[PDB]
Amino acid sequence: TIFTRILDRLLDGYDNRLRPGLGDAVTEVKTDIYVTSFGPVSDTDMEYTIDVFFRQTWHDERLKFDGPMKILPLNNLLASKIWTPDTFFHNGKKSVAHNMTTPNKLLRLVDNGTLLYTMRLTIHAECPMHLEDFPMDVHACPLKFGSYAYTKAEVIYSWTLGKNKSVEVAQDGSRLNQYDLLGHVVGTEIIRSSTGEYVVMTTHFHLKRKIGYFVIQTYLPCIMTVILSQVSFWLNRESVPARTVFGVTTVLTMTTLSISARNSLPKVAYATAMDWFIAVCYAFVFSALIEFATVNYFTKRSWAWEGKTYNSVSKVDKISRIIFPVLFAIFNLVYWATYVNRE
Amino acid sequence: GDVTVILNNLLEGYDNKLRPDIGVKPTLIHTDMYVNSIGPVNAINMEYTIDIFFAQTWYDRRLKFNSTIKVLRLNSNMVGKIWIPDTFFRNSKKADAHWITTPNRMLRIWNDGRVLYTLRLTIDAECQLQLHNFPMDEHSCPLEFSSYGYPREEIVYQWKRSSVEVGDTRSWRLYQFSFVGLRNTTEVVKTTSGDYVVMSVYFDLSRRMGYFTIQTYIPCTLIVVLSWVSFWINKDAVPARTSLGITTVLTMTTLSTIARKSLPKVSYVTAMDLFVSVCFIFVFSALVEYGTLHYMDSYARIFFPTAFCLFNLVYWVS
Amino acid sequence: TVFTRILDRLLDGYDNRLRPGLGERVTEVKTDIFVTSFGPVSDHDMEYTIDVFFRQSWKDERLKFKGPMTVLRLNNLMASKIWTPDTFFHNGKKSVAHNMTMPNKLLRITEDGTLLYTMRLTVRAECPMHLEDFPMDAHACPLKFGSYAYTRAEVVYEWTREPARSVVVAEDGSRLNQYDLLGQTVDSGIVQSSTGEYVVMTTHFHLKRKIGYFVIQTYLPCIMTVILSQVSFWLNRESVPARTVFGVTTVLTMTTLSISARNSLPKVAYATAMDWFIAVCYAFVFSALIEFATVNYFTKRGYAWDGKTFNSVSKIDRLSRIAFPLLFGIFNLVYWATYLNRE
Amino acid sequence: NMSLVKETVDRLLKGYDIRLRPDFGGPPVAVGMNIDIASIDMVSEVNMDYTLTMYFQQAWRDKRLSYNVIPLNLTLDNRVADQLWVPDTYFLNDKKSFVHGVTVKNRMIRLHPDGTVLYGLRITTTAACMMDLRRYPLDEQNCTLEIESYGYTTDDIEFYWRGDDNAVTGVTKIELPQFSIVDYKLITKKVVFSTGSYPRLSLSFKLKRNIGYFILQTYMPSILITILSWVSFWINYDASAARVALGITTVLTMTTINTHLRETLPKIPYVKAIDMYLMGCFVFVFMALLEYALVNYIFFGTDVNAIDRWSRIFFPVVFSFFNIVYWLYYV
Amino acid sequence: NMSLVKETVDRLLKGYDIRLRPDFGGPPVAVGMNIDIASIDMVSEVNMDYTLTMYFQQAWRDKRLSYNVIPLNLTLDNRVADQLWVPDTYFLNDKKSFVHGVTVKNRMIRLHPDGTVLYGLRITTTAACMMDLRRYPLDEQNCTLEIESYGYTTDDIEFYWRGDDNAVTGVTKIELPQFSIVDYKLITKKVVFSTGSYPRLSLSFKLKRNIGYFILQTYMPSILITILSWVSFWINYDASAARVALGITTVLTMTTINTHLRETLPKIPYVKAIDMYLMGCFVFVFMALLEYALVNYIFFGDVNAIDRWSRIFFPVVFSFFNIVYWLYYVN
Amino acid sequence: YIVMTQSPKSMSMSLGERVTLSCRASEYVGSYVSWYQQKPEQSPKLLIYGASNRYTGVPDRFAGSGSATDFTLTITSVQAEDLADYHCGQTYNYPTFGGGTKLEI
Amino acid sequence: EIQLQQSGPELVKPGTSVKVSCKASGYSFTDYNMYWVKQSHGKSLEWIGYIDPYNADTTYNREFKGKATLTVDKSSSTAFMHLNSLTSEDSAVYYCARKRNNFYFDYWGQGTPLTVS
Ligand SMILES: CCCCCCCC(=O)OC[C@H](COP(=O)(O)O[C@@H]1[C@H](O)[C@H](O)[C@@H](OP(=O)(O)O)[C@H](OP(=O)(O)O)[C@H]1O)OC(=O)CCCCCCC
Ligand SMILES: *[C@@H]1O[C@H](CO)[C@@H](O[C@@H]2O[C@H](CO)[C@@H](O[C@@H]3O[C@H](CO)[C@@H](O)[C@H](O)[C@@H]3O)[C@H](O)[C@H]2NC(C)=O)[C@H](O)[C@H]1NC(C)=O
Ligand SMILES: *[C@@H]1O[C@H](CO)[C@@H](O[C@@H]2O[C@H](CO)[C@@H](O)[C@H](O)[C@H]2NC(C)=O)[C@H](O)[C@H]1NC(C)=O
Ligand SMILES: CC(=O)[C@H]1CC[C@H]2[C@@H]3CC[C@H]4C[C@H](O)CC[C@]4(C)[C@H]3CC[C@]12C
Ligand SMILES: CC(=O)[C@H]1CC[C@H]2[C@@H]3CC[C@H]4C[C@H](O)CC[C@]4(C)[C@H]3CC[C@]12C
Repeated sequence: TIFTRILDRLLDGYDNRLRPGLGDAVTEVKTDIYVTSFGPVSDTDMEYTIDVFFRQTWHDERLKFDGPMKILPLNNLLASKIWTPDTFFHNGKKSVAHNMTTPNKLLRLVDNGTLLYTMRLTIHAECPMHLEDFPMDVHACPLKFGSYAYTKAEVIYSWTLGKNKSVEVAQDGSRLNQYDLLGHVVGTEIIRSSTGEYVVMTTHFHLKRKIGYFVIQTYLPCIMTVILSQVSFWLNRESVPARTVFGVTTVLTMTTLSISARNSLPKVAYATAMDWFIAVCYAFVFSALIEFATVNYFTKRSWAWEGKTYNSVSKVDKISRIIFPVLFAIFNLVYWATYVNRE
Repeated sequence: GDVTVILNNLLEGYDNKLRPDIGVKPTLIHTDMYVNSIGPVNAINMEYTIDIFFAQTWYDRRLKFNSTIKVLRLNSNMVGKIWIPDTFFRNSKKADAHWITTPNRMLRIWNDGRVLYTLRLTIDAECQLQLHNFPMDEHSCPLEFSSYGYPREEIVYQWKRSSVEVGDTRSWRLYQFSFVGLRNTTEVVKTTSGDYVVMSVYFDLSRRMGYFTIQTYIPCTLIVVLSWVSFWINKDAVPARTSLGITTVLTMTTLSTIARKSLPKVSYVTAMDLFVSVCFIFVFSALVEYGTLHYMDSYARIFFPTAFCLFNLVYWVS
Repeated sequence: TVFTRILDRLLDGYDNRLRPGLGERVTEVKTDIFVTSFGPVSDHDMEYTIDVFFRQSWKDERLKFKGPMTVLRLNNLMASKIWTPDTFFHNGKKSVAHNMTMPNKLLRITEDGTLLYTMRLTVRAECPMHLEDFPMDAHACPLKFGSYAYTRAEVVYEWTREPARSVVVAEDGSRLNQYDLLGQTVDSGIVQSSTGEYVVMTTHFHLKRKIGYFVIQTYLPCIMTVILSQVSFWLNRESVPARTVFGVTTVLTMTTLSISARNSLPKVAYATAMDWFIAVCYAFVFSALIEFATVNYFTKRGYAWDGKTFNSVSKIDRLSRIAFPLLFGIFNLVYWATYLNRE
Repeated sequence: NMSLVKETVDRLLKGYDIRLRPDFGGPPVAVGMNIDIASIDMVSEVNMDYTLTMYFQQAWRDKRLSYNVIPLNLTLDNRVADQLWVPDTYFLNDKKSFVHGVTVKNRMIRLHPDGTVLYGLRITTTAACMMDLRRYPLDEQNCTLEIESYGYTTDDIEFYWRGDDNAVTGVTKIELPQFSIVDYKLITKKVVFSTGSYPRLSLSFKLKRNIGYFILQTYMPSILITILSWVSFWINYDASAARVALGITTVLTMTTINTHLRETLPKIPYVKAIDMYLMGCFVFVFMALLEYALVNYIFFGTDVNAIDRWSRIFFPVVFSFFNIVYWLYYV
Repeated sequence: NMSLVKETVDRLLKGYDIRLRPDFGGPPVAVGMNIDIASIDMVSEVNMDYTLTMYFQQAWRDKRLSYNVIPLNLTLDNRVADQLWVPDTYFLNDKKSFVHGVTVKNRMIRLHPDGTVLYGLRITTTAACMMDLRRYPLDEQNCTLEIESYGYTTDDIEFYWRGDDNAVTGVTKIELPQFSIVDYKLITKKVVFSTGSYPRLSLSFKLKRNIGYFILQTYMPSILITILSWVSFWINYDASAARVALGITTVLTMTTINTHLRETLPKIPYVKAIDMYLMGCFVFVFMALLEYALVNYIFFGDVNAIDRWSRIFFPVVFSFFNIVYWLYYVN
Repeated sequence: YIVMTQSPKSMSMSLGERVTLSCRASEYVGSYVSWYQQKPEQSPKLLIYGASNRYTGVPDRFAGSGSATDFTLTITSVQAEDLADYHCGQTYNYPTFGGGTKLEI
Repeated sequence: EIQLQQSGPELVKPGTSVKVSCKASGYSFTDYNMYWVKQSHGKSLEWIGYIDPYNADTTYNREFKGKATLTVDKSSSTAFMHLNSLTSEDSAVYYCARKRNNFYFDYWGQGTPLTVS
């Protein structure tokens, strides 16, 4: 009952619409983030989801109190009875403030007046990806946030601990199936808007796309399709149906594997590195079918070897057997080196 | 007005938190439904939507009024001011009342204290479909509802004489099911908190096989007939025989896959999966039959249709 | 301040819970609909979405006023303070009353007490469809609405203008992709329920499906598959692999086409018109395969014609070349005349 | 100084009637509007709508909210908006929309000394845009946002773009994965309904479709499968199995591409540009199959070689001419 | 009796401070938690979570809610819960959860004479579960539900299982479409964050995958494709059309099966056990195609001996691969 | 507008015998059809509002029914007071009354 | 008991206008629309137009468009029909009807024979 009397003494005449030090000073909102889990990244929608304990600390001289306890951990509900920063995420597409069983917020009021206001959030933030070297791509996905209504003359956001120190990440808190969180770089900028100039706290999370998935699903099938096409080079000259079905099936496979590779991608006209690799594999299979057509043009006996003139083994096919694999190998070396070495 | 003063007196000093006759005797509540339309049964999620006018009646001794007015018919605005039983549907995965244009809730109070409380509910109820004989499977889907907090000693439910007013079944959205029968029951379930009275509406529904006969069984059967066509083809036509066999086996696998996507991820073999597997055996055996022939055909021509029809008879009987 | 005083007098002693003229008369509600945009018709769920300005007008002697203005135009916040009809759609299913920016509802109180209460609604109403004639079907999708708690002796509904002129559809509101809104016809009836007799206003929107999409998606591919089955007739009999691939291809293609036709429809236990069309087309292609088998039985010589005996062109093939196109054309004429000519 | 501001604000909200608009019973209130587009992502043809995120700001003069004692602009908490009259603005195309709520309700209220009120909302709205897909993917879609006052006629409210073409910003910096905003126009209208005449603002984006993607995924596979069908002309006529295999598989593969692509689009009745090009490619491959059937009927009915040679060069020529006429129509 | 109960409940809620926990400033309040799991709707490996429906009960002692005049347990209606202090319990794994609300909020309040409050909720939680699919589908995943207090440190609130193993019930009757709950384990710990130390209850379900579904769906199709690919070894070498068609069909079918199953699973970068099996089957079918290519290059570019050794080698070494695979995984 | 046609322009019915009238509408009028009685040199008197419903204070013998377009009015037994001219009007669209039928002896 | 009282018969020559009134007493005038009908001797009843008394919104028949002007008097609670450019074809008997709702005309006027020659 003592703390009830204290609480009602620090809420009577407390207008929660007004800022701390409004008309007298700026409010330094010392912000911290604890990433409980870095949610999955949706490349199709160029956004990522992140679960965070978003901690805000600010000094509110109206709420300074003198009592037996030096800190009051109060129920989440009281958070709605006092002023809080109107923090919002500049790239937040659709964020959720969890409230089960009850609103997941905490409000610790320190004796001097400092408020430690924290809340669990799931934030779906927009990360504009430049997919040109995809899948060997690295993205510095930002997480920008700041006051929605208050100018820099009204609210300024700072980091309590200091850059990098402030934004922590749980050791097991990583739901990145296909990315790897290399790290984060905390920054702070001032953005101009139609209504004023706003301080924006940015934290770029550096994500490295693990290529194992796309290797298994695209590159190995495509390479094996190319090798399937060159199996036709080792097939017989005089077997027209067999090498025909071989070539047409491999070309059809590459059509389906290009469209299938592009369903996972977002619909962007960048012609990603996967598109370049698929295009060259397409060129190889199509050139294999063209080579078979070229050899079939000069097929004259039209009878395969038995045991009565027989078609001699094609010189073109003999040269193809060695040239096509070697050129495709050096293609692979050049492409892999170029994309792996670059950032 | 007269009605306003009567209703004001009814709510004056009314404790909404306390049930009628709390600590005196159980409150007897009679429940009568009117099913607007059973919605689509989602076998993948093992749930079925149902729309109902759920009406429950109870005697409240605080809501008796003597006057020329025999009944007060009121809108949903009253519902929040009086005690309503905390009825919840045990097998409800998700549910929501209807709020357009206004809350779809009716309240009616008789002079003798009786209260009729009705509301329109779309309930996505859970029904555990045992899909062992699917699509020849009959399901008795329940709709359990009980007080969440008031034990058997405080709230009791007994079906009213008009227990369920089954609607016109023709307008019902049952595409694969046919409403076979209405059953109902009341029981007592012992929970950790206490004993609770549970009333379950058993809707007995039988699935119709016509859609699946044309959607699944007929295509598969025709594919088996295509495999049979291989026997009449000359054996010397190796590309033709091989192409027909491999095409039939491959497309059978594709049909099985797409069928398995439309079904739940159940850890057993459904009837549908059993019949596509037996069709797989037939077409694959045709492929191996040609393999043996190259390395008999006349006997196959007669044997295969006879075995398939025998399996069909055993299957339909089962 | 004067208008605020008037509104205070209107709500002073007003009883939200009692309908107008309780214990004196039936409350007549004159209703209107301005379909802002006839939203997409979802055949899979046998429901249609419609966006409407749903107007209601009723006389409430309690809300009579005398002031400088004859019609008080007011926002939604006043509406919650007054009695409004508890209208609901008997076949409604998960409607939404729009809230952005504010609750999209107007209220206008005329000095005689007449109210004009309009709201913008997106209503997904159930439309039971008999798809026997699908895709040539025409559907009279209803929109039944009425009071939930008030019987005919309590609340009666009416059309504010002539019944023909009381449901107005905007010129540019047609959001129908595969439907053509021919018009609407309205009626008023009574429904018997366990609680009493209820007045129900019904309006049937007469929709005619546009067959173009299914012409391009289903009918043309089916016809082309049939013709692809008949090119096998024109081909020589000795090319057993060629005609075998042709016929098996046509049958499998018609199988996937049939499945693609069904999954585009809500599940039903009866066969639609397109199901019959596909069944006859499947009969044609399967008959082509059976015909190929029949001629293959009589193919005495395996070797093809060269410019030694030679196989004669099959008689069955020659008769098929004319019969199959003639039977298929006669069937198409009969089918299209049967369904298109129907009202 | 905070006490003075507190007393001033409480004075403003004391006696304020949220039911009445500014100058109720007087001339219409002029409500200016400015928009900062944050994204126009997810333009959906299947749903015939586009999801647009914006900082919808509307400014209006409310004599009741005028104060002279404080010389700075009072930015109040978002929760005060519920205590103030706000225009009943709605988007007639809005299928589904929401104001962002994290960490708090993303609204803005900024009372200026002269009485002006700057009401800002961070709104995500899935607006309806009926797309004439006859030229798709070579189309330019005139999608719009129809901002209108619901209950207040033109005799009670007035709209205007605050700043003419500078009232809308952020449009040039929008990166759409499948579009380019070639132009946007700002229109002011007065729309008459049965209820009355209302003021209307229309923000119309002429969104031009980026063809490069559709060339990558749709056109080149079709062309390559047509060239693949042309490969049949270089195979000897005696190879029935090979040539029919090629022509069949290519006709089937183009029919399947047609059906899958049309599945990704709404069930529209009219032929689209993609449909016209795919049908032309289908006709070319089907005529190649019928070309083999012609040389097979003639051989099995020197001359046979003539049709092969003629078609070998004529088919590329006629297909290129088809491309030229097609692109000229659609480019 | 009515008047007395009404007076007593009025006395209890009179002056009650919802903001302060029981014994605020005194020792921690001990909250016992009991759970009755009604159903586990699904286990979405794609989204790395499971949907669980439960009767979550928490009981705790509040001296302010102790009554003596009436000798019975007042089971008040659910809406009184919003007027009482309840633990601010949350779930760490919770991505999307909701308390049901038909016909009312599915919730229970029951005050006992001694002050004990029994608080029940009906909750459906989509709890995150990061699965380790290296052994998939032979995998056992211990998906967890981490119940934790948000604002109150161990100095303010304490959790426990009322009944160290009887506090969780109904697990045995749970029906999972593709899992079988082998075990459930209840543990309590303390977790330290930068804001302080908090109590934590952890309910762990050791779900074991039901292999039968994946036998029908994944392993049997792969086995049948490989077995049918072995049919090529019995066909004569001078059937190149049929041999190559059979082999290419096998390789293509395994390619489609691999891509299809990987589309039904999340985009993981590590090779699963199903991936090891599919790669082995891929190697066998692809080596069958290369086996025919080698036969061809030896005869055109002895043969019967190579086919003869293939016929026995492939099934034998594939069976040994199967045995090694199972013994590594199933045993 | 909507055209209303009454087939039996004139018929004679013996006193006490059942007599049935008919009224046709050009197109849909729903249930919005009313039947009125006009005695010589008197204004019309409503008899059957809606397709079936009967106005208050009317003898029970009068009774009618109809579909969307066709309509019929039937008198269980003609009486001396029942001799008059019977009109059918529609209110689905702007009013348009029918030719009218006259009964004698 | 609602009774629509119309004016008596009028005698007039062609080419001049006439005014025919319709007075209602039982029901409140503004609540329901007032319709005017004309029945030519030995012919079907013919609708001429209706007026909403409250706001005087009027709608006429295309055949009679511009020939008849409908007005109302709230204070007198009376509906007036003004006929202009009379001709011999105009000779008929007018009634005024009360539309209770869109199902029937509840009461009718006594009839005002118009004579022109
Ligand atoms: C697209 C890939 C192919 C494009 C290459 C396009 C280049 C191109 O068109 O090749 C022409 C020629 C074709 O030779 P071809 O493949 O037909 O092989 C022999 C050649 O035609 C002889 O002239 C024939 O003997 P003859 O004298 O008639 O009696 C002999 O038949 P036979 O007498 O024994 O019965 C044939 O088997 O090959 C080259 O000159 C080397 C090119 C190596 C090309 C390799 C580069 C990869
Ligand atoms: C699935 O993973 C969870 C991860 O939380 C496992 O929970 C852990 O289970 C172990 C074994 O019961 C716990 O160990 C305990 O340690 C204390 C000392 O701190 C000891 O006194 C206990 O007797 C017990 O051995 C551990 O605390 C607990 N929580 C963790 C690791 O965070 C769970 O066990 C796993 N599933 C199964 C079926 O084990
Ligand atoms: C719902 O259940 C009850 C019983 O469970 C049915 O009504 C009772 O039926 C028994 C058996 O004939 C009678 O002895 C009781 O007297 C009945 N109750 C009453 C109040 O009369 C009821 O018919 C069931 N509903 C159905 C079948 O629709
Ligand atoms: C002379 C010739 O080249 C022959 C070879 C292939 C033949 C066509 C096959 C498909 C037929 C479908 C329908 O039966 C209508 C006639 C149809 C178009 C045929 C016309 C004559 C053709 C072109
Ligand atoms: C000698 C022999 O029997 C022949 C039969 C089949 C041939 C292989 C086909 C696929 C090729 C893909 C790449 O281009 C590298 C060479 C590659 C592996 C070839 C090696 C030699 C083989 C085994």
